[PDB]
Amino acid sequence: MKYFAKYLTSAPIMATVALVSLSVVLIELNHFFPGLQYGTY
Amino acid sequence: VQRGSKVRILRPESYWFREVGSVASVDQSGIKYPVVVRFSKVNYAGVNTNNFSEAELVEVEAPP
Amino acid sequence: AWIKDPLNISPIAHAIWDPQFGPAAMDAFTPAGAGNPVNFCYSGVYHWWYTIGLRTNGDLFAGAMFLLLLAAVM
Amino acid sequence: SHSVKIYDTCIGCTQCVRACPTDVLEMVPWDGCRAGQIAASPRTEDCVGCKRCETACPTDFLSIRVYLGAETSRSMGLAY
Amino acid sequence: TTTAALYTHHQYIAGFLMLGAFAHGGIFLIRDYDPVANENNVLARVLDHKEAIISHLSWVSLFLGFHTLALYVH
Amino acid sequence: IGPGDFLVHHAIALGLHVTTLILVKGALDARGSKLMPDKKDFGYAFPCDGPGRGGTCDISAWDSVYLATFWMLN
Amino acid sequence: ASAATEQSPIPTSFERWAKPGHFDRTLARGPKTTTWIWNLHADAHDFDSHTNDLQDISRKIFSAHFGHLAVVFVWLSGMYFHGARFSNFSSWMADPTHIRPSAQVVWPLVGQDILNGDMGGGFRGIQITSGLFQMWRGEGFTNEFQLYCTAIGALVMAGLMIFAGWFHYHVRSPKLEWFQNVQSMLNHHLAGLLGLGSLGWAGHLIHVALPTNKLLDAGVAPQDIPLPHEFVLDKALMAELYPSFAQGIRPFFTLNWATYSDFLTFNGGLNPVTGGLWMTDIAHHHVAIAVLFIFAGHMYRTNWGIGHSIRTMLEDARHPKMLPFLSFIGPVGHRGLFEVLTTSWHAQLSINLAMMGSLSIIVAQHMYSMPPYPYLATDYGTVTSLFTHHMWIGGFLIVGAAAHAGIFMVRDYDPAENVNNVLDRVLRHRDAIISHLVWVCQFLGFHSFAMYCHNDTMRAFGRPQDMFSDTGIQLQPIFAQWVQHIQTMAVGSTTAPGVASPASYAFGGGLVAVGGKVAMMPISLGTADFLIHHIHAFTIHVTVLVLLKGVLFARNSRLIPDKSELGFRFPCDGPGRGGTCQVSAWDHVFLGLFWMYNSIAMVIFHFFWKMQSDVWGAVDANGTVSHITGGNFAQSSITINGWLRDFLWAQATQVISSYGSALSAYGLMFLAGHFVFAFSLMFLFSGRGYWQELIESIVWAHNKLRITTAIQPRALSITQGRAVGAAHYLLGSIVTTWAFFLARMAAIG
Amino acid sequence: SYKVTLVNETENLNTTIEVADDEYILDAAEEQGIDLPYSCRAGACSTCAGKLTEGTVDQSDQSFLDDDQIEAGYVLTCVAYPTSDCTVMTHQEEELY
Amino acid sequence: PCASSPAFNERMQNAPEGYYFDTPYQSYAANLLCGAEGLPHQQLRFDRAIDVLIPFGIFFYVAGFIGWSGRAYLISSPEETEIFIDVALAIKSFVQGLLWPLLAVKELTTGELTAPVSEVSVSP
Ligand code: CLA
Ligand code: CLA
Ligand SMILES: CC1=C(C/C=C(\C)CCC[C@H](C)CCC[C@H](C)CCCC(C)C)C(=O)c2ccccc2C1=O
Ligand code: SF4
Ligand code: SF4
Ligand code: FES
Ligand SMILES: [Cl-]
Repeated sequence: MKYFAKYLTSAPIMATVALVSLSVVLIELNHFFPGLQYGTY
Repeated sequence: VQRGSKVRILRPESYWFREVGSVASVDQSGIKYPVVVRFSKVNYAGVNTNNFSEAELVEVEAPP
Repeated sequence: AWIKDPLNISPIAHAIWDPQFGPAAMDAFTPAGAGNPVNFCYSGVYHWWYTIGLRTNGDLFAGAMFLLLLAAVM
Repeated sequence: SHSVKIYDTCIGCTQCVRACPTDVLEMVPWDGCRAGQIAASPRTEDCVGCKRCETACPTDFLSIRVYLGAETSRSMGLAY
Repeated sequence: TTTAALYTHHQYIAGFLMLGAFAHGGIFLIRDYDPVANENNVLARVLDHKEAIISHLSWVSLFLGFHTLALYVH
Repeated sequence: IGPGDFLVHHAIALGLHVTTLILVKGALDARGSKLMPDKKDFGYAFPCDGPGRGGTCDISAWDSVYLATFWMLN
Repeated sequence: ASAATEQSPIPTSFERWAKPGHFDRTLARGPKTTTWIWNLHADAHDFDSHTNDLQDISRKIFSAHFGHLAVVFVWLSGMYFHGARFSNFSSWMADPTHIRPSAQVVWPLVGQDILNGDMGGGFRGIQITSGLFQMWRGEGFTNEFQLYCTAIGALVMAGLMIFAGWFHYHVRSPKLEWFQNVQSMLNHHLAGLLGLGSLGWAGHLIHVALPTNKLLDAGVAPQDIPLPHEFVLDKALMAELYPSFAQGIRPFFTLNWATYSDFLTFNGGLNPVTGGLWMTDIAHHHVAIAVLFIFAGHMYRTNWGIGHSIRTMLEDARHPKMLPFLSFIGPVGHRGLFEVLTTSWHAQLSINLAMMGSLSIIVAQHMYSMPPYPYLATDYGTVTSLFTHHMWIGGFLIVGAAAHAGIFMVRDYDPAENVNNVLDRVLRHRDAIISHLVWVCQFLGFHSFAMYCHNDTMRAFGRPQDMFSDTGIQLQPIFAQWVQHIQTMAVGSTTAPGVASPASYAFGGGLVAVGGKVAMMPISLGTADFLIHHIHAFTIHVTVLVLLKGVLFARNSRLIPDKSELGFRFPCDGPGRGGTCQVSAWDHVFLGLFWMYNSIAMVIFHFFWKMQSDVWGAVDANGTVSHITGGNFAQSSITINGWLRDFLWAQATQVISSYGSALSAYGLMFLAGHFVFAFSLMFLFSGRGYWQELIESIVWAHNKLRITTAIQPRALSITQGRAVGAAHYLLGSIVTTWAFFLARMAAIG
Repeated sequence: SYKVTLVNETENLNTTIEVADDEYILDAAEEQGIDLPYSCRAGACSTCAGKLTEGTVDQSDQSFLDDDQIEAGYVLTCVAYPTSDCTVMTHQEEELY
Repeated sequence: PCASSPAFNERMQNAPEGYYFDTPYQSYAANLLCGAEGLPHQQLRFDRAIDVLIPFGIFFYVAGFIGWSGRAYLISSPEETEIFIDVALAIKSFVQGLLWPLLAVKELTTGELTAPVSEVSVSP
C-alpha cells in the first residue's frame, strides 16, 4: 500500500474528491433555507 | 560562453525567445552555430535543445 | 394607390411571373386591389419616397430614367 | 511547384531526406556544421507539399521550409 | 415588418463591414506593414504587447460568458 | 428596459468581445506567432503548416476572419 | 488444474498503480505537455500496441471480458434493487393499465422533488420507460422480495466474475492453444450457452412463468398467487392449470407430443388480456430453439473425429468448386481466412460487432410488432424507448465493426499470408466497389430526398395533384404490400395451418386493444412509407460508403501510397497533394458516426410518427380507433415542411411546455442537448493552430503573474479535436431526441 | 558513478569511460577525450545510434527510436542516461535503416 | 417592497408549501424589492451596499484563496507534482492560502508578483 496512497493523490482522484467535497453543500443548501436570494443572506 | 553558463536567447524565431537555458557544450570547430543550449521547457515539436551562435545569447549566470 | 391610405394598404414590390404556380398560389399572392400575383414590399422605399415628395408613378419613372442615365454616365 | 528552402541552421542530421516520400531532398557537403552536410532540394518539381521534411527537422526554428506554390499534376499527387 | 426588416438588414450589413475591417487590418499587416518605417510608433507598439491585448479580451470574454450563461441557466 | 434586457445586453457584450478576440488575435498574430514564426512569408490565406508541431490547422490570419464570421453571425 | 492450460505470471502488485502510462513506453516518459494526459485514455485498452505476443493479449482480453461481465452484473443488481426498494412494482402488479411504472424517486433537495410525479396509487416518483416491470411480470415476479433476491444474486455473480478475471490472469491463465480452439468454442457456445440457456429458460417458463401469467390473466391478485416452487412442487396444482401435466414426462419419451399441445401452443398472435405474445407460444419457441441450437452445437470436429473442420470448409470454398456464377472469387477463395480469424482479435471483433449491432437492430424491429411482454405494447413510452435504444446501440456497434475492420487492415493484415484470396481480391478492385457505392448513394439520394423537395415545391405552388402523395402520383410499395398480404393469408385455418393468428398484427389480421389503448393493429404501407423506406436505404448506404471507404483504403490509396505506415489514427499527411485532411481510417469512422446518427435518427422518427398516427390510439366501446396524431403521416410526412411542422413543431409541445411540471427535467435536458450540439461545432469547424496560438497569449498572461505550471498547456490534437466534436455532437443531438420522445410519451400516454 | 564501454569496429578498440547518473553518455564522452558521431543532441535523428550489447540506459528524453527498434538495443547516445556502465556499440546508424 | 407588493401575493397564497416555498417565501418577502410581476429584482442601491457585499466580497476571498493556493503550490515545484498532488505542500499552500489577501499586497510592492518583460517568452 506504499503507492496506493500515491495513486489516491493522483489528478483524477484529487479531482473527484475535490468536486464531491466542495459540492456536498447539498447539506448547506437544505439545512437552512433551500432558497437563498442575494438580499436574503 | 562555455559549458554550464545560463543564457537568455536573443533569437526571435526561437521557441525559447527571452528564456534561460543552460549551455551544454560549445564547439570550437568554427561552425556558424556552435553553442548547444538545453532547456527545461520543450518546444512544440518535442525538442528541448538547440544550436545558437554566441551573438544571440546573453549570459545570466556564470557557471559555479 | 398607397399614398391615399398608408396604414391599411400593403406596398407592392413587383409582380410575380412564375409559370409553375398553381391557381391556388396565383390567388394567394393576389391581394384585394390587384389583378396579378405580386410581392409585398418590405424595404420601406414607399415611405421614403412619400416623405421626400414623390407622389405619382410618373415621378417614379422620371427618377428611374434619370438614374438609368446616371449609371450610364458613371 | 513548391519551393523548399534550406537555411544555415541545418545540422546535417539527414532526417528531412529520409522522410521525403518523393525524393526531393539530398545531402551535399557543406563544412558549415560539424556533420559536414546540408540538405538540398533540386527535384522540387517532385514536391507534393506533405511537409514530412519539416516534421522531421529537429532545429528550432526549422532549417527546412516548404512554401506551397503553383500546383502541377505532380504536386497535386494525381495518378489520373 | 418593414421596420424589422430594415433594422435587421442594416445590423447584418454592419456586422459584415466590421468583420471586413479586421480582415483588411490583417491583410495590411501581412502585405503593406513596414516594421522600419513604423519603428517604435503606436502601431509597432501595439504589435509588441499583443499578448496583453489578446489575453485581456480573453478575460472579458470568459467573464461575460460564464456569468451570462450561468445566470440564464439558473 | 427591465431585467430581461440586462442579460441580453451582457450576451451582446460577450458576442462583440469574442468576435473582437478572434479578429484581433488573427490580425495581431498575422505576421507570426510562436507556433509559426514566419507566418508573413506564407501569405494571408494558406491552409496550414502541416501536422508537425502538434498540428497547425486554421493557423492563418484568414482563418480568424473565417472563425469570427460564425461569432459575428451568432 | 483440469486441462493443463494456465500458469500465468504478472504478480498482483500495487506499486504499478502510481505510474500512469506504464503500458506504453512513451507514456511512462514524464508527461512534459498536456497531450500526454489525453493520450493516456486514447489507447488505454488497446492491448495490441502495448505488447507483441498474441497469447499475452489474449489473456488480457479474457480477463477484461470477465471484468466487463462483472460491471454488467452490478448494473443488473442495481436495476433489480431499484425495482425492489424504490418502485411501485406491487401497485403496478395490481393495476398495470392505470399505474405508471416507476423505479426512481428523487431526494427532496432544491426544487428537485417536482420531478417526482404522481404515478397512480399515491406513488410520487419518476416514470421509467425501460420496460423492467413488463419484463418482470412476464418472467414470473409478483412481489418485490423476489426482485431483491435477484439483486443479491446478481451482486454475488459480479463478485464471482471479478474473481474469475483475476484467477484467469494472475493465478492460472490459459495458453494460446486454448483460445485458438474455435471448434470447441463454437460447439460450446452453440450447444451450451445458447442451447442449454434457452432450454433452461423454457423449463423456467413451463414451470414458473406460464403458471403465474395464466393466473394473472385469469384475474388473480398478485399476492393471492402461489409462489413458483409450489408450481414446481405439487403436480395437482399445476394440473389444474394444464391437463397435459397429469401424464408427466411420459408422452415426451414415447413421442406422443400432441399431448403437450396446451402449454406448447403454436397460436402466433397476441394475448388479448395482456397485449403481449402468447406465453405458451413463447415457451414452445424456447423449447424448439433449444433443440435447434443444441443440435447445431454438434457440428465442429473437436476431439472425436466426427464434425467439420472450419479450415477445410473455408479452403474448399473457391473456384472451381463454387456455383458457376459465384466463381469470380478465384482459385484461392477463403484459403487464408482461417488464419486471419484465429490470429487477429480485431477481425473477430469486427465480425462480432457487425453481427451484434445488426442483431440489436433486429431486436428493435421485432419487439414493437410482436410485443413479447405483458402490458408492453400499451405503454407507448416503453415501446418508443426500447425501439429507439436498441436502434442506437445497433448503429454504434455497427460503426465499431467498421472501426475494427480498419484496425485489422493497418495492423493485422499481412499481404504474404492472404494472396489472391477473397480479402486480397476485394482490396484489388476496391475502386469498383466504392464508385458503385457512390453512384447508388447518389441515385438513392435523388430518388428519396429530392422527391421530398419536389413535394415541398408542389405543395407550395398549390398543385397537390402533381405531388408524390397517395392522392397525387402514387408510389405504392407493392412488394411490401404483397408480403403483408402473404403474411396475413398464411395464417389461415394456406401455408401455415398450425398458427391461428398472424405472426404480428402489423402485417394484417385484426386489432388488439388492451385497456382502451391499442396494443397492435395493421401498419398500412402507402406512398409515404415507400418514400421513408427509400430514405432509410439511402442513409444506410451512405453510412456504408463512408465506413467501407475507410476500411478499403486504410492501407493505401492513389493519393497516399503508404498510408499503413502512417497508422490507423493519424490526422493528415500535410497540406500537399492538394491537402490530405482526414485520410485515415479513423477519420472515416469519425465521418461515419455522423452518418449513423443521421440514419438512425430518421429511423426512430419514422417509427415515432408512423406508430403514433397509424397504430397507437384509444379504442372506444364500439371499436373506433382515435390515433394519437390522427393519421397525418400519409399526407404530412411526404414534405419536409410537414415533418418540421406536424412532427417536430407539433409534437414538441410536451417538452417545451413542461416547465413547472413533473416533466420539467425533460425540458431542461432538451435545452441541454441543444447546448451540447452547438458546443460541438466549436471543435468541428475550428482547427488546432488557432487554439494553440491563443493559448500562447494565455500562457504569457500566466507567466507574468508567475503562475507558470510544469505541464505545458497545449491545444487538443487534430484527431482528438475531431473525437471531442463528434462525441459532443452525438451526445447533445441524442439527448435532445431522448427528452423529446420521453416528455411526449409521458404526457399524452 | 558508472562505467560505459564504447565499442567501434572502425577504431577496433573498447575504451571504458565513467559517466555520472544525471549526464548524457555523449556529453560525458566529450569530457574524456573521445570522438563520436552526433548531429542534433536532442533525440530527433539516428546519428548517434549505439546498439546496447549489455546493461540498461535511461533514454526517457529520446523521441525517435521505435518500440520494436528500442527492443533491438539501439539507444540514441546523445540523449541517453548511463544507469550503470556495461557496454554499448558506436556508429550503428547504418544498422537502424 | 415585496411585503406591500400587490402582485407578489398571488404567488404567496397559491403555491405548494413543501420546504422550498414555506421557509423561503418569508425572509425573501421581508427583505427584497419586487416590481410589478411579483418577482424579486436584485437592486444596486445604498441599501444593497451592505447586501451585495456578502455575495461580491466573500466570493472574492474564496476565489483568491483558490488562485493563491494554486500559486503557492506551484511556485515550490517538477512535472510530477501536477499529476500527483503532493498533499503536504498542498496543506502548506492552503495554510498560507488562508491569509492570501495580506500575502498578495506583500508581493506587488516587493516586485515578486510580476515578471520582467525580458524574462517572459514572447512571439514574433
Ligand atoms: C422549382 C422551384 C422553383 C423555381 C425554378 C422557381 C423560379 C422562379 N421563381 Mg419561384 N417559388 C417557388 C419555387 C420555384 N420558383 C415556390 C415553391 C414558391 C412559393 C409559392 C415560389 C414563389 C415565388 C415568388 C413570390 C416569386 C417567384 C419568382 C420566380 C422567378 C424568379 C427568377 C426570375 O425570373 O428572374 C431571374 C433572376 C435570377 C434567376 C437570379 C438568381 C440567380 C443568382 C444566383 C442570384 C442573384 C445573384 C447574386 C448571387 C445575388 C445578389 C447578391 C446577393 C448576395 C444579395 C423564377 C422563374 C419571382 C418572379 O416571378 O420574378 C419575376 C417572384 O417574385 N417565386
Ligand atoms: C442537407 C445537407 C446536406 C446535403 C444536401 C448533402 C448531400 C450529399 N452528401 Mg452530405 N453531409 C452533410 C449534409 C448534407 N449532405 C453533413 C451535415 C455532413 C457532416 C458529417 C455530411 C457528410 C457527408 C459525407 C462523408 C458524404 C456525404 C455525401 C453526400 C452526397 C450524397 C449523394 C447524393 O445524395 O446524391 C444527391 C444529391 C443531393 C441529395 C443534394 C441535393 C440535391 C437537390 C435536392 C436537387 C437539386 C436540383 C437541381 C440539381 C438544382 C440545380 C439548380 C442549378 C441552378 C444549379 C450528397 C451530394 C456522400 C457522397 O459523396 O455520396 C456519393 C459522402 O460520402 N455527406
Ligand atoms: C476549444 C478548442 C480547443 C481548446 C480546448 C482545450 C485546450 C481543452 C479544454 C479542457 C480544459 C482546458 C480542462 C483542463 C483543465 C484542468 C484539468 C483543470 C480542471 C479543473 C478540475 C480539476 C476541477 C482545442 O484545443 C481544439 C483543437 C482542435 C480543434 C478544435 C479545438 C477547440 O474547439
Ligand atoms: S532535417 Fe533539418 S536539420 Fe536535418 S538535414 Fe534536413 S534541413 Fe538539415
Ligand atoms: S488536417 Fe490540419 S494540418 Fe493536416 S492538412 Fe488538414 S488543415 Fe493541414
Ligand atoms: S545527435 Fe541527433 S539525436 Fe543524437
Ligand atoms: Cl406540408
